[PDB]
Amino acid sequence: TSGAVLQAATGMYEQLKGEWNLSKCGEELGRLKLVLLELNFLPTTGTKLTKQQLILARDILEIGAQWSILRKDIPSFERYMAQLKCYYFDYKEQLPESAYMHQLLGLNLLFLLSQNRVAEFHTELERLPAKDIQTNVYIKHPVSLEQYLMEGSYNKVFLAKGNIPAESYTFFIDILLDTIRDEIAGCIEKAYEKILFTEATRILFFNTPKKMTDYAKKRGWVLGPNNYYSFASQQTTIPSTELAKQVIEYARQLEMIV
Amino acid sequence: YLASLIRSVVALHNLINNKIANRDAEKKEGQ
Amino acid sequence: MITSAAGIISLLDEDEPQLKEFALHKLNAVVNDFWAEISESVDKIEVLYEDEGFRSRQFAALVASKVFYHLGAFEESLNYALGAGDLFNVNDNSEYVETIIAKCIDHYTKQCVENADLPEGEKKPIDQRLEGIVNKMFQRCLDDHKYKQAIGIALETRRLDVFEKTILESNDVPGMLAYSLKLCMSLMQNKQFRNKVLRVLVKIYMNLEKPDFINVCQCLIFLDDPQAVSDILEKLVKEDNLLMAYQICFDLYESASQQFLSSVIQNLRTPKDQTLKMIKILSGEMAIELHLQF
Amino acid sequence: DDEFEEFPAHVWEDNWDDDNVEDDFSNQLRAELEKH
Amino acid sequence: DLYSRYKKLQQELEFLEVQEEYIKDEQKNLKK
Amino acid sequence: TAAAAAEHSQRELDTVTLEDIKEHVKQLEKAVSGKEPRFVLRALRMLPSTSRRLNHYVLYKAVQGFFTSNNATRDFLLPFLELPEVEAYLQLLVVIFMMNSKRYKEAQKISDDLMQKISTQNRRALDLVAAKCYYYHARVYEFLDKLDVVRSFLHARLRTATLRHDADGQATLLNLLLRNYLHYSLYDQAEKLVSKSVFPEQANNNEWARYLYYTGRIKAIQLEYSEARRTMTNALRKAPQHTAVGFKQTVHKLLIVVELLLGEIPDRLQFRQPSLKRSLMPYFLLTQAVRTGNLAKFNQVLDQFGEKFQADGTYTLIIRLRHNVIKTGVRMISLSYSRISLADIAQKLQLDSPEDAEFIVAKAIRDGVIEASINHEKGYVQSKEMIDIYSTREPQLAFHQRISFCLDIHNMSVKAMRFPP
Amino acid sequence: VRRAAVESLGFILFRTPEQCPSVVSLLSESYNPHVRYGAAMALGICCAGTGNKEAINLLEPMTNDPVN
Amino acid sequence: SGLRQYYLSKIEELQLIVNDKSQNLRRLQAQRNE
Repeated sequence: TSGAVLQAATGMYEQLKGEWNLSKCGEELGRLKLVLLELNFLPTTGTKLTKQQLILARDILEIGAQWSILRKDIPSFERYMAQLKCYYFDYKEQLPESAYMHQLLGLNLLFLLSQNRVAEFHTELERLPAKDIQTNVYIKHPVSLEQYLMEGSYNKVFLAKGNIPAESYTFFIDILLDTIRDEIAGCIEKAYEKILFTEATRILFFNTPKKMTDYAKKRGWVLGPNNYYSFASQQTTIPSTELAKQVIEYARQLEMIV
Repeated sequence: YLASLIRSVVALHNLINNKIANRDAEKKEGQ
Repeated sequence: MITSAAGIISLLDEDEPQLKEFALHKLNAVVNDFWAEISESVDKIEVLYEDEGFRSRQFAALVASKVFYHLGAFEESLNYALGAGDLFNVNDNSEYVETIIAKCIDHYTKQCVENADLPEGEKKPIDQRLEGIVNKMFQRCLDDHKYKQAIGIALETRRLDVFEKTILESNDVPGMLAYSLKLCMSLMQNKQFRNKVLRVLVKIYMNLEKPDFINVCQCLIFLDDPQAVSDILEKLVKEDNLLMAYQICFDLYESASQQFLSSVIQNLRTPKDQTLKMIKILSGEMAIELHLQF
Repeated sequence: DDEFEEFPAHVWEDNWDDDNVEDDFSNQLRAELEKH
Repeated sequence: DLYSRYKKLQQELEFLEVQEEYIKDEQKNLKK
Repeated sequence: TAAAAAEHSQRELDTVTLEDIKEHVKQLEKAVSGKEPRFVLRALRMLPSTSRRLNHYVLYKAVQGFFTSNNATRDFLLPFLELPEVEAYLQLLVVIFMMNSKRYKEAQKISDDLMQKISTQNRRALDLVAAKCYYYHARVYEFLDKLDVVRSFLHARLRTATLRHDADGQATLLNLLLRNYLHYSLYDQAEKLVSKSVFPEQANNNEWARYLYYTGRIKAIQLEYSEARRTMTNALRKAPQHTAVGFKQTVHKLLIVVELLLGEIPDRLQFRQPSLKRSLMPYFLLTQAVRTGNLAKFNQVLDQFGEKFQADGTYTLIIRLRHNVIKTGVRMISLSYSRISLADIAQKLQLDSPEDAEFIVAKAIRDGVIEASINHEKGYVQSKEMIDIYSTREPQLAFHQRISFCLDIHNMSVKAMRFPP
Repeated sequence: VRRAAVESLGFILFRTPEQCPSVVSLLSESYNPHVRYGAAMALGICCAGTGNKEAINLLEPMTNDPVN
Repeated sequence: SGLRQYYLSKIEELQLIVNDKSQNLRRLQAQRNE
């Protein structure tokens, strides 16, 4: 029973590898998920499988993540990455080292950058080994990108597009571009009284000038393109009721018998 | 604020005296 | 170990009602530790419960009740524990089970006390599964050879049928009756409920193999039922038992008021020497004469 | 009282500005007067 | 036993809280 | 006989310690019998002194003579040594002694016995000694270096101690579980737990110290630097004065890092302190390098003292440092200027171009670390027009916070006032 | 009316004699002589034919009062 | 026995409430006597 199912799972895994190493992937991955559910994803402290087929389960989950990113399907990427993080971090001792791991860890870090979840990004970094952040390239590149972004060298983070350790770090750079433009827009929001169109185009990297209205058609801080755009100028009364509330509270605390 | 601070300090002194008195009474009862 | 349930919670989001249930099973297995993470994702379990389910409608209820219990919202935990149905498994030494049992008992007692005073028909319905949990607790206490204090739970819940059943189908019926009468006279306040409990007590007394006529007359004095005490005396004198009636009438004079005594005397009026001297006892001629002589 | 053993364990009121490293004020002022 | 003790404690709580209410009111009148 | 005289003096001290134990047990018995479900805190205040003064012969004689009530659990102590509360306290002392002896195997076995006994005996006045027992259980499993089953066990115990509306046990269990999470760097788990849990508003000041430290660490790694800074300053204020040197050192290290991240400069009194100079010297070098604003000295300090940075754990923070090092430069510039131009800012910060300086300063405005304005028509960063802050509601708000605090203290004191008959 | 209220209190609490002294210890130490008398009489009604100890302890100092 | 645990939990809760309540009442009576 168990061994035969394991052999069948291995066979269908190798069939998937031969297939791609799109749709056919999709349904093959679904079938693999069902088969592994007849098996167990996580031994969860008391089954103690120690399976080369558990290593294989991790592998098929990885190929699922790659297929998801190839499809540009963020929710599927999130699901696969959550489960892959579980596999990577939980059973470190029993499982052997996965050489094809740091690429995906850095991919998830870059995705976190793109989604602008800096807190989760830094928690993931803290989970990661300290040495790897410097020794490796796959993790170091997202780390360097976040370092540039949080230092404020937007030109540097843009220039760092080229150095992609692997092709997988693609379209996450584009979501990161969108996030970078949003952050620049936030800087223009909280600062830069009275900004102009040409300098805004130069700084907040828009598309072709004929599309320069972008982010004014969507973010639209009631810009009012008064030639200069005026930044729409975006940015004395006694709160007697609140103050009376506070003073009555003082009187209450003074007059209560306790 | 000054008034309330003074009042709180006085109340703390009163409770210090009460704790000391309770300590003395229980020690005397035990002995 | 596992160190993170995020993958298990993520399994739920899928559209496969075969993956979802395994996710729920692992999630329940690990809710002992990862309620913190699962709480933010509870809403997904909420919607999953709110559908056909395919064993999701069963297990998601228990999972959500467990996570809400861990979180602290017992009011919302109770609803989902009830919705679980047969998966609660009252019979197990689990702290979650014990706490939800306590909360359900408190909720039932509150509901019964609240709705009892309302009209006969104007009663807000109870949940049948909640009633079933309460009755399962009643039956477990009975099976534990712990007959006592099941009477107390019944008294708090204001349901008599269980009170009667547990106080009858139990050992030391005299002792349990004495305990019940002590409770009924001393602690409980609601007069209508006290009268109902005393009616049950007198019914049990009379249906006993050897009726305790003195306690019956005490309860009847409390109930203010001169017709019933008169009928009891009539039966007691028709059957050859005179010392019972003598002491019954003495206690009736010593406890009941003048109006009650007059009413019972009138009922008796409605050998004859026995009846005449019963009337004399109830009027109290001999009681006062004996006290003066003493 | 309680001890947090669970965590393993110039008379002067010196100031941060004292640690700066720069030329002597005499040299600085000499250069200033020299160039002005 | 346990039910009787529970009812005793409930009644003691109610009695003590009503007593405290009375003491609060009496203290107010004494201040006046 | 010098050895015999030393032994005689030691046994005299031992008899004094037995008398102290007798007094503590009497206090426990007064607690259980009389009202005031307290005085176990008095019994336990001297617990560190008792643990320090415990001895092998003392505990051996104590186990031989005591536990006379019933039960033969004395066989769980005598081979290792060659009532409702007294057993718990004496057994806590015994497990502490096995800790001091480093015999972690029997320490953990007997501790598990303690946990079974506490679960069996559901008592409230006992719950304080229960919390101390939980603390020492976490310590023994830490020394054993497992701290794995610790998570689940303390977590269920926390569930019990919060279902029962306790404060001391709640705080102790929450702190222990937070430390368990940090030990394995489960910062997301700790953050979720802290967000979904309420720390008891009336818990021991030391539990406040620990909880504030852990929450500040979570916030710092989560990129809430102001929150972490204020939380850990409160922790430092709460921590004891003439003790807890290790806790103080850890808090000082990470608070120095967090303030440098905020862009401020830590006080030099910290580093000058007698108890902290040697430990904080690497951070003194780090602060010097950042204040000087020199990446070369910063990097050489980091390379020289990486080891201590592994031991403490700050690397993510120590690179977020570099970030807030350029931030520190811009914050000083905005602190000592009112209308400086972008070219001047760039030159002073040694930045590459006024464009880069403009980006840096605009983002600093966003983060609110300099709290100014900017104007690139003429290429100069203006500062907010400082307003006379006394004809506004800020003094009212500050005095309101302080007045409410004083009123609350008076109410707490007049409530705690007790009359024992 | 104050005195009548205290007497009524005793009449209510006569069934639990140990309970009343807790109520009436404070009333007995009242600056209002009518309320003090009501406290005494309430203790009497409550602990009539009971011979309680705290009730007598409260009554004795009241037996030594300056008011008539 | 489960109902016994229920009863003990309720008993402990009410006992603690009554203990602190009597503490507070004693203090209030002392202030009133003052």
